[PDB]
Amino acid sequence: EEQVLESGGGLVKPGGSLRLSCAASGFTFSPYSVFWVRQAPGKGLEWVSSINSDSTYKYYADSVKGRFTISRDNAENSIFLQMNSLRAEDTAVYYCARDRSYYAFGSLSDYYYGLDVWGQGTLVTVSSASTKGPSVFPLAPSGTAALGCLVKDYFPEPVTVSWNSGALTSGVHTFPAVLQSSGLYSLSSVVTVPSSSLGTQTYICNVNHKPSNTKVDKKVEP
Amino acid sequence: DIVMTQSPLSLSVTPGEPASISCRSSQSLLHTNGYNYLDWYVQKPGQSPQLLIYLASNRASGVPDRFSGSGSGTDFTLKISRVETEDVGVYYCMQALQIPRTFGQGTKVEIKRTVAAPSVFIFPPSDEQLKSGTASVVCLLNNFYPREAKVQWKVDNALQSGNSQESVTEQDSKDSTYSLSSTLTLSKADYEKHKVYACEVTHQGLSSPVTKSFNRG
Repeated sequence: EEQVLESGGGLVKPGGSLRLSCAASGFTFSPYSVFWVRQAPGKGLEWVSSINSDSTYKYYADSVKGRFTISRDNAENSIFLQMNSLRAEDTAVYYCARDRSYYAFGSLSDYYYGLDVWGQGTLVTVSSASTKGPSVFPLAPSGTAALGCLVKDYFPEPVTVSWNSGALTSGVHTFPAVLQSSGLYSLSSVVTVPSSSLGTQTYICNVNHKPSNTKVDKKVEP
Repeated sequence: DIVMTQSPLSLSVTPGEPASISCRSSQSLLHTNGYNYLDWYVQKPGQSPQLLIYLASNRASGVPDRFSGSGSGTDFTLKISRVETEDVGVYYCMQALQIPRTFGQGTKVEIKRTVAAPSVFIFPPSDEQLKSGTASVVCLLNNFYPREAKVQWKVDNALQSGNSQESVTEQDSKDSTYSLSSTLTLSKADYEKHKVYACEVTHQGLSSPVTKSFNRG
């Protein structure tokens, strides 16, 4: 068993609904209980829900009881989490994890192994604020030169930044986004390069903001 | 429910040295079958969380042998015998005795290295940004250790307050350094009124603060 992938996450208003999916790759979910675990902004892990192999035992954290419903489908090799009546504090990265233990027919296994395959996570943002794509500004180089792109005024997270279509990775630092007073995010991505390359090398930052379907490339030159 | 507590909440360890993290539960995790239902997980920057230890003392397959776990009842320990630079991350214990599953707060592991002063760069706002009506001035501190740093903005030698924000990278898994951005935000109107912009950096690795500056606006 090697990977899972969570999807379905995005921006929703409080009171709204979302359906998350977790799909298995390289193994079948069917023998196993599957757990959802979330991580609120800059905080630790909290368990959300679990479902056993035959769907007879579904468990929920008190904070989501009656609002979330977990389910699974063998044909799709997938687990689903239907989230209704969403609350601001449901904002989090949601992870799906396979427990490799055998559970008999409910919370405690005599044949325990644990949560050995987790996904990369899907971000759910619950907010009344509107989607907004970023503006992208160059940070022009003034030995070694530093240059970058300022990715300003977007909502919600996340954006992805690459350089020269992924050809440039060494020396890249993409900073964590910071929420400004306006309630919009901003970050910079920087890279250091040879000063002697500036006349003959092109540097383009590739910015992608999936939530607003914006994709921007920006040339950074002296 | 069962509450899990970890100690310490942060560690700083030199590569090659051992590290220990303690986990305490609010009730015993020892089941009548003889096993203790305590797992350890690690979450590294931008990666899937990884199972390290299950049933208190068993190393999961694929986990390096530097990791071990011990303890029983309400007191457990994760030990790393010889830390490596890639061990940066946040380590969590989790009990698996009862629903709800519950996790400790997380313990952040930092790699200690020799002091490294930042390389400092300053960036004026682009002509392009000035059309938006706002001006951002960016000061970059690159590849330094330790994380603690003071960045002071001056505009025509007047100290700035309340109009800057900082962002710091996670510690690099190979060189054990940090990088930091400080962004000074002002109206285009205010930017164009003043001439000299400077960021002064103070850091353990700098015998005296370094200032980077530019003229325009």
